[PDB]
Amino acid sequence: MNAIHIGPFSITPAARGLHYGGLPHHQWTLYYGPREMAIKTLPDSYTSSEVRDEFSDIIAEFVIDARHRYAPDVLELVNSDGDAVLARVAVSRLPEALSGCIPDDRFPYWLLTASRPRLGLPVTLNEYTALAVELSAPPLAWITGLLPGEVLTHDAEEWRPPTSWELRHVVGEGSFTGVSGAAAAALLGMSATNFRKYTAGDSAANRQKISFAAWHYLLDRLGVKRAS
Amino acid sequence: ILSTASVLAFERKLDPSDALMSAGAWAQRDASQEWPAVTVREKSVRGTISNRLKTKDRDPAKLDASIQSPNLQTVDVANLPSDADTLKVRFTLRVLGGAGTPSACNDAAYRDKLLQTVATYVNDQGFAELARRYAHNLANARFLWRNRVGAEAVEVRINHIRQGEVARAWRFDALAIGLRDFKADAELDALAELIASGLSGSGHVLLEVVAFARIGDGQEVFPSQELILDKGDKKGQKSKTLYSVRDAAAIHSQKIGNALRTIDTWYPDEDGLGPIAVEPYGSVTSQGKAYRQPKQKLDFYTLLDNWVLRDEAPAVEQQHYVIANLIRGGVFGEA
Amino acid sequence: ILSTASVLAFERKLDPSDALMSAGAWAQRDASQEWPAVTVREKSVRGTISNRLKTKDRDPAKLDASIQSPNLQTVDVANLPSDADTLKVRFTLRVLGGAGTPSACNDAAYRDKLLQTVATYVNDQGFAELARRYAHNLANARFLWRNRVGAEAVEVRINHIRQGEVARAWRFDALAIGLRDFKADAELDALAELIASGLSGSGHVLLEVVAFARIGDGQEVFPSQELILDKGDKKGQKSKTLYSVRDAAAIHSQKIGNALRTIDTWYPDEDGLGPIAVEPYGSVTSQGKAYRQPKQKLDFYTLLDNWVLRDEAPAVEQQHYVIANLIRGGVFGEA
DNA sequence: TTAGCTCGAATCGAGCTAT
DNA sequence: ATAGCTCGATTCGAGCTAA
Repeated sequence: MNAIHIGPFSITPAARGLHYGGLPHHQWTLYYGPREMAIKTLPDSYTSSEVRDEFSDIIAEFVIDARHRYAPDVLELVNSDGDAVLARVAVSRLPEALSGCIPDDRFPYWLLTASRPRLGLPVTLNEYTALAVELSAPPLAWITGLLPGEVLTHDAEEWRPPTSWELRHVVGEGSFTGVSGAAAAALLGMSATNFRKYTAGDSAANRQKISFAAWHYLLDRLGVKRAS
Repeated sequence: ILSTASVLAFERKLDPSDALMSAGAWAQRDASQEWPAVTVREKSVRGTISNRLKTKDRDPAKLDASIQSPNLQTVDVANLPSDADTLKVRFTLRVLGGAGTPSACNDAAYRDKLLQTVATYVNDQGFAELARRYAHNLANARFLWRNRVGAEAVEVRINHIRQGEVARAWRFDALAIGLRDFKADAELDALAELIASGLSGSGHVLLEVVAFARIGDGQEVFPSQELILDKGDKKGQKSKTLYSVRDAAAIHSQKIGNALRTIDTWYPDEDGLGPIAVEPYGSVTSQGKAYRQPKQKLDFYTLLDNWVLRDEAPAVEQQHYVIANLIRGGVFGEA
Repeated sequence: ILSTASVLAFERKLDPSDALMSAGAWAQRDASQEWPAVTVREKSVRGTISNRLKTKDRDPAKLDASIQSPNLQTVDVANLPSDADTLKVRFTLRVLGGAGTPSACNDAAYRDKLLQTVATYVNDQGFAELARRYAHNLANARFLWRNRVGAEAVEVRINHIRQGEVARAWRFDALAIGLRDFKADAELDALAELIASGLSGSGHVLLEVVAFARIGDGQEVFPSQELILDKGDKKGQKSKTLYSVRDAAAIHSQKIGNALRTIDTWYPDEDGLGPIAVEPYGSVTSQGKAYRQPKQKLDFYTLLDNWVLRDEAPAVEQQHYVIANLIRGGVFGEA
C-alpha cells in the first residue's frame, strides 16, 4: 500500500506480494533512516493505523533504549560524610573543576558525581545553585544523542543545518517530542506553511533549510538543549 | 516492446568454499596436510576513549571520568602459535556453466533475448578476459584480505581436481603478481582456459586453492567477524566474535568470492586507485563512494536495458562488465 | 570547502605478538630455547577489612562482625620456580608502513589531501625521530611493566628475522637506557633505521624481542590480567585471573604495544611524570586524568584538522605526535 | 566598530490545495 | 495533523564603499 512515516521511522512495504495461507500478504519493513530494524509479513486487509500498532512495540523499545543510553550525567549533593544524598540534578556537562574526591568534615556540602569513581568539589548552597542553574539538563536532553554533533554545536562556523530526517526527530506527530508542525511553528512565531517547507522531503520544489537562531531556539523551546 | 521482467534471479557462478585456517612453518609446506588448525580464543582488552567527542562543549571532567571507568571488553582473537610462522588458508572453488540462463524470470520473450545476446557475446568474445582476470585474484592472495599487508612472502598453490586426484598443479609467488596490474603469464594463461572451459559449460572445474603466508612468528591472523547480538553486560560485551567452522578460524565464502570479483577496472572515475569488485551500482563500502552512478549511463542496470531491450551495444570492455554481474549472480529486476 | 571525512579508520603499525614467559637462572640466557614456561597455578587467600566505610559500618559491633565473617576468595597466581631467578618475555614485532593511508575514508578529496599532508611530512623528515623513540622503548623493558620496577639486572636481545633467520642481532642493557630520557646511542640508531625503513615502506621487516630480567628465586611475576564473569560462588569468587595461552602465563599484545607507544613527551603539562603513550586526548589510566585536553588545543583531533583542513601546520614536535597517533591507528572521524 | 548600499538567491506569509 | 503547492514581498549573504 503506502509507506507509513512515523517521525524518523518509515514502514515501507514490499513492491511484490505473497500469499501466506490463502490471504494476500505483503512484507512491511521498519526503517530508522538508513537502518533496517525489522521485516514483518502482514496481510493486505490491515489498515495503516493497524500496521502502525503492529510496529509500535519495536519503536517503543528503540525509544526506551535511546532514552536510557543517552541519559544525562547525574550530580549528587551530599553532606560532610557522603552517605546521604540531599539533592540530585541531571547535568548536560560536568563542572569544570571536578577532581577525584572523598567528602570530609571540614566542608558541610559536597557535589559528587553519580559514577562510582566519584569526582567532586566542595561547594556551598549558593554555589551549588549557581552550578545547577548553569549546568542543568532539559527533560528531553536524551534526543541529542540521536542527533549529530555538528547540528547541536553553538559555534556558527562549525554548525550545519539539520536535514529533514534529523528534523523529524524533534517535530512531528510521531517524533520523539510529540509536537506537531503547527505547534512548532507557533513556538518559533512563524507560519505552519513555512515550517512544512522545513519538514518537506523528496519534494525538491520549494524546500527550505532552518537557520541557526531558529534551530537553537526551537531546541530551547521543545526542551532538548539550552534549557539549563 | 520487450519489457523487463519482474524477477531476474541469477545463479551464482564461481562458487567458493569457507576458507578455514591452519598454522605451520615455512619449508614444511609440502607436508602441510597435518598442520594444526588456528583456534579462536578470548582475551580481555582495556582502553580509554579515542573517538571524536560531541565537540559542543569543552568539559574536561567528563573525559577524565571516562578514564576513571575504562571500557572493558572480551574479544575473539586468533594468533599463530609460538612455534609457527606460516598461515595456511585452504578453500575449494567450484566453476559452473550456464551463466546467461536465469534461475527465475517472468517472460519467455525476455529470456530468449537474454540467452541470445549472451550467445552473440560469447561467439564474438568468449569467457576469456573474465576467466583471465578471475585467475589473477586466485594467483595473488587477495582472499588473504588483512593477511597480506605485511607478509614476508605469500605463496599460492592450486591443484585442479579430477575424480579425486590432481589433474595439473599451479605454483605462484603472490608478491610477483600485484593487486593492480592485469599482466600476462604462461601459468596464468594456462589457468585461464580451465576457468574458460568451466564457465562456458564445456567441462567441470574444481580447484583446491591453498595459500601459505609468512605472517610472522606468533602474529595475529584475521578471520571473518560475526554479528554481535549484544546480550551481555557492558563488561562482558563480547564486542568481537570471529567465524570458525569447527574450532578452526575461517573466512566467509562470500568474502572469498568478493576477492575473486575484484576485476572491475572500467568504472567512470580514475582507475589508478585499483580494481573494484564487479557489483551493481559499482559500490564498495570501504571508501564509501559508489562508482558507476545511475545518473551516469555506466551502471549495470541501464546497460542491461540498452544491451537487451533496445539493442544498444556498449563498448566491449563494458560488455565484460555486464556479464560480470551475470556471472556473480544477484536478485535483479524491479520488485 | 574540504570538510573532514565521517569515517577515518586507520590500520595500526608496529603490531606486537603475545609475550610468552618462561623461567630459568641467569648466565644461561644464551641457550634459553628450552627454558620451562612460567606455569599458571591456583592459590587461596583471605583478607581483612582495609577499605573505607560509609560512616555506618564504622560501628565497633559491625566492624568486628565483618572480621568474624571473612571474605574467602581464590586468586590466580604466577611465580617463578624456587631454583629460577630469570624471567624472559618473547614477542615478535612487525613494522608495516603506509601509515598515512586509511582503511576507510569517505571523501576522496580528504584522502588525497591527507595523503599529501603525510607525504609532505615524510619529505621534510622521515620516520627517524619516531623510530628512535620506538627503539628506545624496545631498548628498555618498558613492555615488561611491573617485572622491571624491582629488577636487579634486566637485559634485552632484539633479532632482525628477515628470511626466518637472524639477519642482524642486537643486545642492550635495559637499566642503563632508563625509562625517563630519550638520549642518542649508535647501536640504538642502528635499530632506528630498521623500523624507519618499515615505517617508510621500503621492505618487509620483522623483529624478535627477548627480555631477560633478574627477578629472584620464586618471586611474583606479573602478566596481564583477565575479566571475571562473576557467576560462581562467593567463596570460589576467583577475584583475580591472569592471561595464558597454552599452560604458560603471557602478556597481552596490546599491553606490549602500549609500552612501545610511550613516546609522547610533548604534552604541555609539567614533566614530573615523563613520557606517555600517543593516543588521542592523552589519556593516562593510572592517573585518571588526560594531558592534551581539547581546551588548550593540543589533542590529536584539533591538530589534525589544523594540519589538513586550514593548512596551519603545528610545531615539529607536535607533528611527531600526530603521525605517531596516525601510526597508532584508530577509528577516527564522526562515528 | 559604525553605517550603510546593490544583487541575485533563498526565505517568508497567506492564500489555496490533497489525504 | 500530514503533505505540498504558488506568488509576491521580505529577508539573507557576500561582495562593496564610507568613516
